[PDB]
Amino acid sequence: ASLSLAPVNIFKAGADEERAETARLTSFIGAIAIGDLVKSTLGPKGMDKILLSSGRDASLMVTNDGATILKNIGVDNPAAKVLVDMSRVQDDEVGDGTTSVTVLAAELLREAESLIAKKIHPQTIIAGWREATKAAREALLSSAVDHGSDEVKFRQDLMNIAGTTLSSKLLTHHKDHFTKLAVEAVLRLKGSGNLEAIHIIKKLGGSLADSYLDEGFLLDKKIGVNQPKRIENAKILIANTGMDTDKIKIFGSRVRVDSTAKVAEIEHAEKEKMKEKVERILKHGINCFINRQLIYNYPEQLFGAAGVMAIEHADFAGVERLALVTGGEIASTFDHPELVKLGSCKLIEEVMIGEDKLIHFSGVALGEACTIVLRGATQQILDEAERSLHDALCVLAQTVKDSRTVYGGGCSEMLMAHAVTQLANRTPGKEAVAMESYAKALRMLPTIIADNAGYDSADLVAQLRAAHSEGNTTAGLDMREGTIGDMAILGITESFQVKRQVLLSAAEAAEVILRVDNIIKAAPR
Amino acid sequence: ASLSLAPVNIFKAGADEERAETARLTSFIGAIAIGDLVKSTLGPKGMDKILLSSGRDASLMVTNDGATILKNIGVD
Amino acid sequence: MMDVDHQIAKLMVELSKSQDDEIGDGTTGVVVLAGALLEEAEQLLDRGIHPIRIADGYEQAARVAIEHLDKISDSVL
Amino acid sequence: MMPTPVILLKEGTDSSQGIPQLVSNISACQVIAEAVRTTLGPRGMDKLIVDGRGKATISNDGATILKLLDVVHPAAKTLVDIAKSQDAEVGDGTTSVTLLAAEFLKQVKPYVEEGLHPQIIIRAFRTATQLAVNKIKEIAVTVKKADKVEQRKLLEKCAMTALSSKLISQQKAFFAKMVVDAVMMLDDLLQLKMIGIKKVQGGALEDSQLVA
Amino acid sequence: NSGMNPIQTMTEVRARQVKEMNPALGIDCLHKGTNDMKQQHVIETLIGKKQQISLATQMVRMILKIDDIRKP
Amino acid sequence: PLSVFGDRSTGETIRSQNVMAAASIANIVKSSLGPVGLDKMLVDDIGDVTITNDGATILKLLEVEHPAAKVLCEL
Amino acid sequence: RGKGAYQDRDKPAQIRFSNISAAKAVADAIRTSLGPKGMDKMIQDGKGDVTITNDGATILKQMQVLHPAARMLVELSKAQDIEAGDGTTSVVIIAGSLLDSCTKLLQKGIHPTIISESFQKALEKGIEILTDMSRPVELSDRETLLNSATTSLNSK
Amino acid sequence: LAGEGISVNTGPKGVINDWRRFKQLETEQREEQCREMERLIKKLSMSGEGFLDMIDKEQKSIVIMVHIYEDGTEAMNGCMICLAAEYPAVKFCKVKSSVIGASSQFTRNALPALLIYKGGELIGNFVRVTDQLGDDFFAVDLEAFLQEFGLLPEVLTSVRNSASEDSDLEID
Amino acid sequence: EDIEFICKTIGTKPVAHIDQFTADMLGSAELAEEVNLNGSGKLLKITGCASPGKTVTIVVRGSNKLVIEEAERSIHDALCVIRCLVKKRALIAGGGAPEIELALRLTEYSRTLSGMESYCVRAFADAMEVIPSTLAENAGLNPISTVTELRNRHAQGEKTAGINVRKGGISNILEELVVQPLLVSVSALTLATETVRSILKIDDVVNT
Ligand SMILES: Nc1ncnc2c1ncn2[C@@H]1O[C@H](COP(=O)(O)OP(=O)(O)O)[C@@H](O)[C@H]1O
Ligand SMILES: Nc1ncnc2c1ncn2[C@@H]1O[C@H](COP(=O)(O)OP(=O)(O)O)[C@@H](O)[C@H]1O
Ligand SMILES: [Mg+2]
Ligand SMILES: [Mg+2]
Ligand SMILES: [Mg+2]
Ligand SMILES: [Mg+2]
Repeated sequence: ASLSLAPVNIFKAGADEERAETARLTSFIGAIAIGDLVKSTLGPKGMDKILLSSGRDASLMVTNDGATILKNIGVDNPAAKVLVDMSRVQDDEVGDGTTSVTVLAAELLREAESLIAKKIHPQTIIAGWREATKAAREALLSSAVDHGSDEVKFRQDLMNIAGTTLSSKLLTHHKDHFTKLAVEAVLRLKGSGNLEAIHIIKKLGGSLADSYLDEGFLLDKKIGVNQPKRIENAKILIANTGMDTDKIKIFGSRVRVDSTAKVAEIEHAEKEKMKEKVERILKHGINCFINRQLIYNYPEQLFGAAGVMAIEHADFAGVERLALVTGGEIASTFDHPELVKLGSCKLIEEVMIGEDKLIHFSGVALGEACTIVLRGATQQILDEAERSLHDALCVLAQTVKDSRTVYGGGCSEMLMAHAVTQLANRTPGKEAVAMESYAKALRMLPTIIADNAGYDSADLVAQLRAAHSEGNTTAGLDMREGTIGDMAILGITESFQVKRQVLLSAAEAAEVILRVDNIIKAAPR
Repeated sequence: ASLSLAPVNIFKAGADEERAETARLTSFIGAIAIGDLVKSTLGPKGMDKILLSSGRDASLMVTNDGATILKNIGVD
Repeated sequence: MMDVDHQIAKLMVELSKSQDDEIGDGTTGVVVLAGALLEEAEQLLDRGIHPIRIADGYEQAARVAIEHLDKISDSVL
Repeated sequence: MMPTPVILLKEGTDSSQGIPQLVSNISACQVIAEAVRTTLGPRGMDKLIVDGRGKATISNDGATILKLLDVVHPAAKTLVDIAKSQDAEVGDGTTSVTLLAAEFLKQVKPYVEEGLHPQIIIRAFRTATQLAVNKIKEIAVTVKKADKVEQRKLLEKCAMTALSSKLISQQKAFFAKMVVDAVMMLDDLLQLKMIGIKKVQGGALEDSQLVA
Repeated sequence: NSGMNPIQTMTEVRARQVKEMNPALGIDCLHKGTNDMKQQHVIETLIGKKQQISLATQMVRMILKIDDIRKP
Repeated sequence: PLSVFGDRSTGETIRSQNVMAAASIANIVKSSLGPVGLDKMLVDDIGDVTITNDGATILKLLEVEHPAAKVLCEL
Repeated sequence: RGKGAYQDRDKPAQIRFSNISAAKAVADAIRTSLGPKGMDKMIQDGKGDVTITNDGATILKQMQVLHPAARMLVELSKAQDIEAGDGTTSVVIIAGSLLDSCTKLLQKGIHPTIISESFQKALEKGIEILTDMSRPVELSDRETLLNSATTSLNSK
Repeated sequence: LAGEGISVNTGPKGVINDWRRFKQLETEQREEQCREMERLIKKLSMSGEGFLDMIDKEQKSIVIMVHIYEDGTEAMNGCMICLAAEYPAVKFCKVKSSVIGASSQFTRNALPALLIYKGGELIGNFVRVTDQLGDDFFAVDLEAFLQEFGLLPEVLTSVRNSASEDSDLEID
Repeated sequence: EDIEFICKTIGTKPVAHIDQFTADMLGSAELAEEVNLNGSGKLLKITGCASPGKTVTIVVRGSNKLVIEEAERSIHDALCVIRCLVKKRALIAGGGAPEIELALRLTEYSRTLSGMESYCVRAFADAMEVIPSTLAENAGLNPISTVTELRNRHAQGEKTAGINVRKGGISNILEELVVQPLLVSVSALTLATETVRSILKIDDVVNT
């Protein structure tokens, strides 16, 4: 019998269970719904969604990123939750491929329900999918090409990858300028992988083409009242000291005297201690002083008397970025000036961006930290531009870490599907049908890409399949007019890591979802 | 603009409509459900069905005929 | 059979029924033509034209179109 | 005012007296006149009224619009009554009477607010109306020839002028000629029941016909 | 409804009608390869078209003339 | 079409409402002008009694809802 | 090609029409508050606060619009205020009219991507035309500055 | 019966007016429900808008108590009047239960209610004070009983004295 | 937060300890007086400072609060206009002339184009025609006739022809002193086009 379909009920109120066919139906419906929702935002001609929050703040978000779409949706289907978590993990691992992996998983599960309706055990489907995944991964690895040795070829590959990443997003209007910006920003990292070193500042107003990458660095902090607003050949001292009513860390200490004169003497002693600390700081021979914490009025006045710029309340990210861009060392003690490296930059001045004033660093020494100013007409435009630029920077950093690249436009999917089919028509059993379904989903991915553009998807996919079977391993979708072209010539390139991660994550999620034959829900809280 | 998806309301209370994709989805779901219900009673090895009436009479009927099964169901 | 509550929708239904009663065919063309006429009248109204002027122009153009239809008509046995 | 355990009138009786109630009556008359204000002239526009049962009435006639309005204000009902009177005695001018009355009241409202005795205003209205009616009768143009062609033309022109404000104003000459022809065949009493009016759905206005 | 591009097809048909004097050139809904409705034998009664135009014009005139709604 | 969570008045309606509110505020105090004017009594909801002829005091003590009436009171 | 691709969904068309209708409604709302003969608006929020203003950005941000297209138009007016300072009503009216035209363009059967590129081309041409029409001005010419300030203050 | 992923989509944003109106009405009932629930069950076991916005308003540093009554209520009302005459700084007030619409158990077995509010929270919820206070005790007894818990706060002019900032300046 | 403004205006250097309080850190001023505004409050005015800073203050007075707020907004608009003159020092005629000129020139550009893009840019020009129509409206002028007259005059070569409200007609507006900076029309056009493109690249709405 069954737990729910028994004369005696074994559950508390509000708790139920779903057996084989019902659980499979619910999981498949959830997965197909998620895939259909996230798709149509895929490829160069994909559109954007509107995420209208129902909360008190009622945040409005217009986005093309699949991960952001799947994060901010009320999901009750557990399989849909699995797909959403897959997309989030994919976004964490690499910047792109969230929509691709979600759609691939949905198509795999659709083929799975078709095979189940064809009376095939799910374990056979899992085995066939494992074999197909192995074959496709081997083919993709064999198809990868590396250009890390050649500087100019690697730079061209970086530009092509940035263009391919930005083609789908809203930045495709100024793709060339934005790709130049992103490539320069990533190359300024000098091999480091911390994207936190690249700061994206969003300023309302101005055209989207007005966005630019600053040659130096921009800080959104303020300067003391009586301090210079412009210094040349600045020597920077980045600090993390208190400088705010600095108390002795002996928390059990107190002032216990018998006269107010002694209290005044102790207060003057405290002021003298602060003055001595400021003098020790000044002994380094500095022009600008940046402290992570706040700076109270007395040290600010002392700095102003010496004509030293004093930027206060620059957070951990701020001081880290300043250290990266200027080469200075973040300090907290000033008893050994000779052991502390001072940052240096050609010019510090206050610039006027929009209706706000920012501190500009020009001619920085190291420059291993970028500030990107984004200008737009709406807040939603700025947010979407920031997300797209983040995706491009993530993919570029991944390409820098691993220079292996594969061709986009469906070419990689077509070759993996061809390898899967070649494996499928070589072995007997229903595993052949499972692998055929795997290849069918892999081919359905560029089919959806072509659907999004309104082209004749069936004819284009048939031509691509014929070309890949013949031996043309670089044929793909030429999205400019709706034909098949050479992605090597057309410069449509993707990171090998992104495609491998998409394939493996989609296969993993499809396998784990297909293994479920019973969904048991506890009583909701 | 759609008949129902417009700022002005053109319907009585309770009247509804479904446009192209929604109408196709509903019709296909209904047809597939009916076909899956009537099937598995097909061929020499088909099985029968039990029809329980929700009325006061609560008539019990066991049948293999497709028309009989489809007659005694409340389809929306 | 449509269950409408807007009065203009009822007017459109009555127009279609009138076309059916008088002719029996073209009950769908009248609705589309009226909708297009009112859609164009909307953008005319946005530009500051009295609706009576729009109606008079529509009547004049309808007379011209009817005369043209009579001109280009053909007879059958 | 005191509770006065035993009260004069029935409990809940509402009484309004003085200048403010007269000003409110004038304002209500203006409100009524505004509801049919835009239906006057060849550029006039129709009004649509929906009753409780959901039936919709579309009309440019002032009397019909006022009838479909469910007025309950005692002073506002006078405008509807005089519109009905104008419709009964004449048949045209139902929009003009309400506008004229409301404009009279609006013009005399400032004098009412400053304490002018109403009897003076009433006497002035009576004198002005008598003079205006005498002037209309004096300067009205009439032709004492009884020529059939010119009398027919006068009837047709009056019909077109009375018709050039409705949705049939585009075909006002056609319907005016039809109406004059229909009226001329009435015998002596010009009874309205002698002119049948049948409405058939479908067809253009030009397809409408008069049956001899 | 036939899947063709509306504006392009209508513009081409109108241009052909202007160039060669033939008021019989219409929209090849059935994709028979020709735009001449006389050969395709697509025939409509003149009374039907006249009634369509007249009734649409009168209803549009009424709808334009209404400027007040007094629903309960 | 606007989809604004609130009521909207435009054209003659709002102008007439503003003028009516201003005229009501005027008529409130029009009876206390000149030597032949007479005072008014203002009673709170707790029974406090105020007798005055000053217009500013009368307008301050009253509760006013319409923005134009508020404008006149602050004037 | 023949029949061509068949639009299966048709819901994106409804979304575009709804967005355009919202933007057009916003423009019609702030349409009478433009020019030296424009009038002011009174806005009463959820609290008792009352605002009488002619500024387009203030009018748009003072009333909750509840529609994503209207909210994006409000953000557009705010951005125009940040960059220029005035012309906040004009830019919103321009956007509303542009989407009005987009409705007719979409009904004709034009993909809402050729429309975007064509609008970019038109914007570039219009920027060139406006630059050609412009006239140099020096800060030492007090008369031009006074005229500009008076023109700005005229509508208020 | 399929399509569990409804994804209502444009619906909520297209009918948001009615949804927000219902939300506002429900929240308006919600403040009243929260205010009345502080008395029932919490202490019972062991116009309404006027009351709501009177409790919401006024300074948190002034102790304000309210009384719930139905028509020895008269003696307690007299004692409350005497305390009001003795404590002008306090704002004694009373309100009927039927106006609040409290539970039937409170109406039937909790007629004498001594509810004290201090800054929006209940510092005292004396309910059914018949047993621990009496039926005919005077105002001084109630004052002593309330002051024993440290809740109540611790010359005469002719009639009045109160009436630009230029007070007085003789400077030439 | 007022310390920076005060120090810039007067020149006083802030003092945080009495040890450093010296005469060189004081800001000399001609006069510092507290003035009463006719019994409607008191203001303290420090007028006349040796070596004045680059700050000014505008005092706004009005009968009621609403007109004061509107006056503040209008003054801010005027200051923003002068700022727009400061950067990108270019001037154009107002009165709807730039919009009608854009409509005419973009209609010509559409006539020079082909395909569906020609229809799209023609629609763009027709949409740009709206602003002159709205300007003719709200002033009692007939919108259609006024817009047609504007278009005809601009086609005849009068680039400065615009709507005149003082004379109730069409005339040269440079003689009417109706001018605006270029970076008002240019900014509005660019931002509106970007917003329209962003809205057009949208096909679905999702509720969180
Ligand atoms: N210019 C282009 N030509 C052909 N295909 C492209 C182009 N740009 C992107 N694509 C394809 O679109 C797919 C989706 O990319 P995108 O939408 O940018 O991110 P995601 O992979 O997260 O959906 C990629 O698999 C890529 O192959
Ligand atoms: N005296 C005038 N004559 C004609 N047009 C004017 C005059 N003053 C202003 N305008 C026009 O009115 C338009 C609206 O300006 P305004 O209402 O001040 O700000 P916004 O552009 O934000 O609406 C401007 O584009 C300007 O060209
Ligand atoms: Mg991508
Ligand atoms: Mg037919
Ligand atoms: Mg008449
Ligand atoms: Mg302005």
